[PDB]
Amino acid sequence: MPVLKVMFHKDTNVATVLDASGSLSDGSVEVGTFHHPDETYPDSVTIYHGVRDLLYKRSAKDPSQTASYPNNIINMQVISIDMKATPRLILGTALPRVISTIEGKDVTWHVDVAGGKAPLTYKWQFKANTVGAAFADIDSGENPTAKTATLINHAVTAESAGTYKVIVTDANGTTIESSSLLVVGVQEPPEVASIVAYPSPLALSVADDITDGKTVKFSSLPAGSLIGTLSIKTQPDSGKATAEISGNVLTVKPVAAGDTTVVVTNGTKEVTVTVNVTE
Amino acid sequence: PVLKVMFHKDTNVATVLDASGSLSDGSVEVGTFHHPDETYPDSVTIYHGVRDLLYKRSAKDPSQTASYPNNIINMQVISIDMKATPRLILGTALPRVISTIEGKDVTWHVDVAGGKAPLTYKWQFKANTVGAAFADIDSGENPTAKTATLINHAVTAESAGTYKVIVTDANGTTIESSSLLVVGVQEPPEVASIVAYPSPLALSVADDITDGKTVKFSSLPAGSLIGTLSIKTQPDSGKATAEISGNVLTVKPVAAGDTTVVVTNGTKEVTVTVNVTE
Amino acid sequence: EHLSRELMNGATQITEAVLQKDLLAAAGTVLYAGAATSDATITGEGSTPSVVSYKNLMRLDQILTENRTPTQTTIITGSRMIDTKVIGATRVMYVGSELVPELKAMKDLFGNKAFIETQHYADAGTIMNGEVGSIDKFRIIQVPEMLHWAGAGAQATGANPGYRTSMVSGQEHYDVYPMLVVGDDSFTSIGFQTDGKSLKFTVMTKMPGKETADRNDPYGETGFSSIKWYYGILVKRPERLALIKTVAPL
Amino acid sequence: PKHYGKTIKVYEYVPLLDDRNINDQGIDASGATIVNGNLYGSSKDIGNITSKLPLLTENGGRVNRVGFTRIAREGSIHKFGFFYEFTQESIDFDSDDGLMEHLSRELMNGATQITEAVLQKDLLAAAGTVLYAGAATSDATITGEGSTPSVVSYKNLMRLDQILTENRTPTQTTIITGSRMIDTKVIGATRVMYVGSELVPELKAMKDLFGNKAFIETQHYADAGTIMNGEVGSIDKFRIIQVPEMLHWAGAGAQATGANPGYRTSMVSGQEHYDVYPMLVVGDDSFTSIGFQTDGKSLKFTVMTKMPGKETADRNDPYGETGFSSIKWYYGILVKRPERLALIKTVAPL
Amino acid sequence: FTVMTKMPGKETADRNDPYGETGFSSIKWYYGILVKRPERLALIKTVAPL
Amino acid sequence: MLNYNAPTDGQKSSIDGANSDQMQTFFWLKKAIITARKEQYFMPLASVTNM
Amino acid sequence: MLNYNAPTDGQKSSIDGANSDQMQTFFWLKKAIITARKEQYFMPLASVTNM
Repeated sequence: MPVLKVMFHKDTNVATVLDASGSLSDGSVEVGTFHHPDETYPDSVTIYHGVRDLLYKRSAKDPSQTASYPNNIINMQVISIDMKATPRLILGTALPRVISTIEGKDVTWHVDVAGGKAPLTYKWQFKANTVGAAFADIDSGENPTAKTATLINHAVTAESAGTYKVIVTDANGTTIESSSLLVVGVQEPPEVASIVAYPSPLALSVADDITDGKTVKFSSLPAGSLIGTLSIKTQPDSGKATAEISGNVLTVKPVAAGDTTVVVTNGTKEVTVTVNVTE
Repeated sequence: PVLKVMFHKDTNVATVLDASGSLSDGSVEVGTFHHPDETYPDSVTIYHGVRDLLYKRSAKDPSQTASYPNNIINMQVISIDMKATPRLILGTALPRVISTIEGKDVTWHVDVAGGKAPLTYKWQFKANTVGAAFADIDSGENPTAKTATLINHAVTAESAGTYKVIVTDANGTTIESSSLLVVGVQEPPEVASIVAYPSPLALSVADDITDGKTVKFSSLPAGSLIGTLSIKTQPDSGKATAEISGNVLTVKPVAAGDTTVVVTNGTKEVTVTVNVTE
Repeated sequence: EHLSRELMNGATQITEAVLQKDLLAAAGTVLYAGAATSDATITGEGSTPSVVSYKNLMRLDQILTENRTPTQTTIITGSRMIDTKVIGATRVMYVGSELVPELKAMKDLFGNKAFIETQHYADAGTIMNGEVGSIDKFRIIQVPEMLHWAGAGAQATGANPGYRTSMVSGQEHYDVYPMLVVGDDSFTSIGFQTDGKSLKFTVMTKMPGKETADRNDPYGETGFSSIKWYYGILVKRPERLALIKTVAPL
Repeated sequence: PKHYGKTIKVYEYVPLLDDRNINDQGIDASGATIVNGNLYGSSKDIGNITSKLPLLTENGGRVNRVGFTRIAREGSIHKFGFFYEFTQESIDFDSDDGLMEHLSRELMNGATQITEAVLQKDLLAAAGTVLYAGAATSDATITGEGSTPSVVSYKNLMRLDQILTENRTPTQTTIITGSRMIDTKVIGATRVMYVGSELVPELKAMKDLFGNKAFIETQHYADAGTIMNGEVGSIDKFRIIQVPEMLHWAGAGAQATGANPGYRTSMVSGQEHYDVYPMLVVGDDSFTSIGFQTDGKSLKFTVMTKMPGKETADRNDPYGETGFSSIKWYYGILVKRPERLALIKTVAPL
Repeated sequence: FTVMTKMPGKETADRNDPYGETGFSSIKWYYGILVKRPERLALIKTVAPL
Repeated sequence: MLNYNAPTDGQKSSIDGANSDQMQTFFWLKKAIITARKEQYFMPLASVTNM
Repeated sequence: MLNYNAPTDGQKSSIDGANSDQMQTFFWLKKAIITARKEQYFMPLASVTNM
């Protein structure tokens, strides 16, 4: 509810509605002030109802003085209203009240705001579903979309679940806000049905690969299953190759030409990597 | 709170204990559950929790887990022994809204059962202003803020807000209730008159020459704004002198005989008769 | 419907209160309880508190007899039921609910119970509407909306033995409560266009629609409802309006 | 009705001249916006009323605008029930072949008693007009010793009737104007009050404002007026009904010491405290009972019985030796006019 | 649509215009929609040639 | 278990998700509570002289 | 002026005090929206041999 001043020219019968910091030097007399988005009934009244209320308390022979009925300014058909104040801020596109997603999907919020004094700035916040959690500014440095009208939270995990709020401010400092609840649906990870090795077979050259070796990466099936801790169950033939595992990466180094195998396990599933060593 | 459950194979006795409790009678730990339930606080209870915990343990050996039909499911022979702290229950909740007017005393009272004694009470207040958070009502000026009953004398328009009481037991378990206080406010009536007391003012030259005597002013009706008082007409300077500060007139005798002081607030007047004796 | 009923109820209550205030202010025969001589001296503490007494009622009856205020009720000469009492009350007194316990605790000249309850004489005489009993000369009628002067008495302190007080200018003062006798021919109501009644309400209601569509509101979205009337009284015999000013217990 | 949750809500419309009527519609007689739109509200002060009169001039105008308000009351129902179990041998080998009839009769009697107790407890907790005997201001300050014990007096009954008259609680009885039988008395009672057996002796020893016996026994006016069931007598404005199962707050009062002149006490946490006893008035239209599927009754009992046999032969009892019988119901009340429920709290003699 | 019309004359004579020289005509209505199955509303957004 | 829970206290039923709630959490008793008009004792006492 | 305001958005009507609100802030359309059963294409192709 920014407060708006109202001034009244008695000869032109023109009411100029200005900002509180505003002024007019045309022979207009201040007739009062009123909150435009009314503070109790913001959508039940407009500027007209405010000018009609301020002019009823002023004299129709000298608007600078006050008066009572039937000697007050009360015919509004003869009165014009000249708006020179900042337009009211209006959320044209509000955020959905609830967005429902699944883990790993990108979400996008978007607000459209009309009115106000350009430029309109934007500030996205987030409250956790945790206990006694308070709205906190989303890092506009890390996520550069949190300083704009459209926030984008890529690959939302369960921790993303919670209330998002945008705060739009005008050049005068008037604000307006919108909020959305994010629900991030979660499913138990599938059990591992198999481990996949890539590349398999692994081709090595004694001439080229003796120093650094080559790597095999492991993944679980179905995709998104927890592969667990990998270990070598069966080492390669030490006369053909050596093998070491770190995380989900097997490094294999050649020793001499000929074929060998490495068996990798997570304790429940096994995968054999065939290793072909050339000269 | 989290309740630990112990089961005794030979006696079919399930013992419910605090998270830190323990037994040494051969009972084995079967699991733990939240009481009250976090999602359905008033739809299940300790019996349901114990049944759910027992459903997933072997009947042959409660230490091991098992599936139906080799699990403990016959509750008719299971005796539940309660040794954990009783659930904290709000016996008498506060009235969600209290309506009153300025100058009235307001009392809030809460009754709480269960928990580990002794209980402690802490009241909080949140103003109606934007962004105002709950703040503890200092128990110093208002001792009642430490007890189950809170008394606020002569509430005012600034007392309107939400009042909350937090009750904590010896184990740190908390339960709270809140109430909204609405204070009816009305325009103060216009001053219809000023009253002076004492009037008449009796002075003695012998006794009152140094300090004088005082007259206090009040407005009618009671609660009207008296405004700024001033002396409109001074007493006869040969009989008395008068000075006014706030709502108090000080009058000093000079010589025996009667005089008057007229005091005004700019709209109303009151005459104080002053009788000076030797 | 709720709003209209409430508006009419408020109007009638306001008229009753205004008439009562005028009658209280027009009293010519004013008696002060205790040693009080004015409103500011009405005090509930001290050695002679301003509490109505049996002798105060006797003297009020004496004053009403000296100026020849006509009596309103006839004495009750008794019935044949056991435990019934005869009543010599001939005048009607109006008091608020606050004073009734004080009147019930009153002692007569011999230290006995002066207040007689209606059941002791309901068989022999008609009980008036709102009557709570009688004292020697007055039949007491309790008025639900009896007014009083809040904080119009003396300043109260911690010595207050339990009488009502109001906050005035940040200080506590004793309330003053009326005990009113409305003598015959004492006053009359000035009926202007009231068709023989003391009052007449004029209710104007306009509902939203084409009735309220106007240059100021082409859509006619708003309506209103108003009530107005005229009222006045002429005090003919101010001495026939007798008043006792006293404190009341908590 | 079904499918509306467990709660009933109702509106209460406040009068214009009432302190609860808080609104922003107020415009005073000069046309200025004012903070209150209820005129002078519930004030009885002459000075305040005069300053807020709706005075009107010949010019009319937008002066003396008022507003209105309404309130919402609510009440809800709760679930109750209990049961017992038995075996086949407890029936077949028992000496008394009528044991089950006794057990079922006792179960139903207990259920009815429990419902009565719960209703009484709710009515006592919902009282809007609470009066404390002596100089007490709460339960914890109710004391039987000291210079002013919290014993109900003639003045407390007088004040309770006064309060019930100011708030316009309807009366329940009419006065008795006497008879021609010698030794009878006239009764001015107009309200009904409920007390326990423990308070009656204290009431029968009560003195009026002038030292005379305040309590009047029923035989002194039974000739001229109907005696209510459970009535023991009358004091001033109240006809006293003795309730056999009246409830009390045991040990809820102040700490009791050797100075106790003979009032009842209970041990609380190893310490002796005075008991608090109620005197209850149930005004008309003060409350109603919420009947969920009760066919117009305030309550309905559901009884579920299974006897030993194939009806209870099961994976848990392959032999069908056990049986059970249970009872359950719903109950709740909606307090419409809490001020019409009046209560006096006092100590009682031993 | 609700149409309100008041022609000049006695119908519009008032202390504001004692002569009743003006009239007016207004039209008003209420409107709204409830979206049951939003996914069945499909939209392509594109530029258009001059 | 599908529980009704306590919707009026913010405890949603099992059937209601983040974007749903009970349509009817209470039953409305449509007969309102009203106070009667205050009594008048002095108005009946007034005689009328026509103006 | 007594205004309806926007009760659904937290703006109480002029008639509702701190203790009251609107009993009916919306109308419930009791005919619910449901999704049809998914189609089957391989089950019809299956012949059956008794076990």
